[PDB]
Amino acid sequence: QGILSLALKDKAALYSAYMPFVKSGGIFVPTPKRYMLGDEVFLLLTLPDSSERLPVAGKVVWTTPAGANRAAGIGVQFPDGPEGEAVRNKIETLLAG
Amino acid sequence: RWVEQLREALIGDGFLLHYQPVLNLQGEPLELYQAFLRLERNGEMMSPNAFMAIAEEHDLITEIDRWVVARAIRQLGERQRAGHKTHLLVRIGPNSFSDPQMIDTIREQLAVYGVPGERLWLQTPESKVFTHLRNAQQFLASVSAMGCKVGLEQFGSGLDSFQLLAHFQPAFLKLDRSITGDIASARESQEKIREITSRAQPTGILTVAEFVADAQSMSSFFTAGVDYVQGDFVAPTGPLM
Ligand SMILES: Nc1nc2c(ncn2[C@@H]2O[C@@H]3COP(=O)(O)O[C@H]4[C@@H](O)[C@H](n5cnc6c(=O)[nH]c(N)nc65)O[C@@H]4COP(=O)(O)O[C@H]3[C@H]2O)c(=O)[nH]1
Repeated sequence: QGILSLALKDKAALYSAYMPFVKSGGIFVPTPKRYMLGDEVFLLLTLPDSSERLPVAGKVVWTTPAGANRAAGIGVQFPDGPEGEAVRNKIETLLAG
Repeated sequence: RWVEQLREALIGDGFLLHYQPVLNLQGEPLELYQAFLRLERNGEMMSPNAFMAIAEEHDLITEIDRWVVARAIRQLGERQRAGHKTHLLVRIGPNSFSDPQMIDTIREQLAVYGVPGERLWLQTPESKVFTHLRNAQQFLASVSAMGCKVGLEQFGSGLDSFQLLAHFQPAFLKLDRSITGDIASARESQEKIREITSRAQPTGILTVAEFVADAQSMSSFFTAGVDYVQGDFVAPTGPLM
C-alpha cells in the first residue's frame, strides 16, 4: 500500500534479497499485496549492519506470485542517482565481506 | 505440412506489450497509446529495467528493438481489421538508427498488415539524437518516407534543445520531466514549457507531457498549450484497450 518495510538480518538474507543485475541496483521485497509494474513505492530498508532504516523511493520492475520457489513479492529498483548509489554501495560493501 | 507448423503454434510466454493511453488537451483527438515492453515468465512479469543491463552487454538491444516495432505494427494491424485506426508510440534506441534491418522490418510489417505509416510514432531521447545526429537524421528520412512519425522524448532542458528542433525537425516531442514535474509551482518550468510550445506549433510539432499526476499539472499543461498528456492520473498501463 505504497509504504513498504523490509528488514534483513544477515549477509545471506541480503544476498538472496539483493538484485544486482538491475539498473540502479535492486532489492526484492516480499509482499502478498498486488503491486503493478512501474509502481513508485517507498521502502524502509534495514541492513545487517545497524537497525537504522534507509529511505528508498523506487519503481516496481518485477512482480511474483509465489507459484509452482521463492516467497511472493516485488523487485524494487533503486532511485536513479546519488540516493541510489548510496543504498547500492552500502549493500555491495556489505555482501562483499 | 500444416501439422509441423501447427505444432509450432504451441507458443509460451516471453515478451509482450502493455499500453498507456495518451489523452487530448490542445491537440486533435485520436486513439493514441504508448507501448511498453514486458516479459512474462511462469507467473512473473518484468519491466525492461530489470533485464536491459544484461541485454546491453550481449547487445540483444537491437533485436529486442526490432521485435518491439514489429509487434507494434502487428497490434496496429489487428486494431485495423477490428476497424479502429489506433496509433502507437514506440521507444527506440539509437542502436536502431544505423541498423538496416529495422527499416526493412518496418516496411515489411507495415505492408504485411496493410497499416499506414502515420499510425506508427517512433520516439527517441533527445540526448541520444544529437550524439548520433547523422545516423539519426537518415533514420528519420527513411522512416518518414513510409509515413511513420519520429519524435524526441526527454526534450527541453538542454543548452541546444531549440536548435535541435529547427535542425532535426521531428514530428513530435515528449517534454522532459525536469520541466513537467515542476510546472504547478516552478516559474522557470512554466516559461520554458511555453517557449517550447511556441516553437512547436508554428510547424505543427506535436507536444506531449508524460508522467502526469495532478489536476493542477493537467491545467498548467493545457494552458501552456500542450497537445497530449500521459501518466497515472490520466490512465494506467496494461494490456487493456
Ligand atoms: N506508477 C508509476 N510508474 C511509473 C511512473 N513513471 C514511470 N513509471 C514506471 O517506471 C518504468 C520506467 O520507464 P522509463 O523511465 O521510460 O525507462 C524505460 C526504458 O529505459 C527501458 N526500455 C523499454 N523498452 C525499450 C526500448 O524499446 N528501447 C529502449 N531504448 N529502452 C527501452 O525500460 C524502462 C521501463 O519502462 P516500463 O516497462 O514502461 O516501466 C516504466 C513505468 O511503468 C509513475 O509516475 N507512476
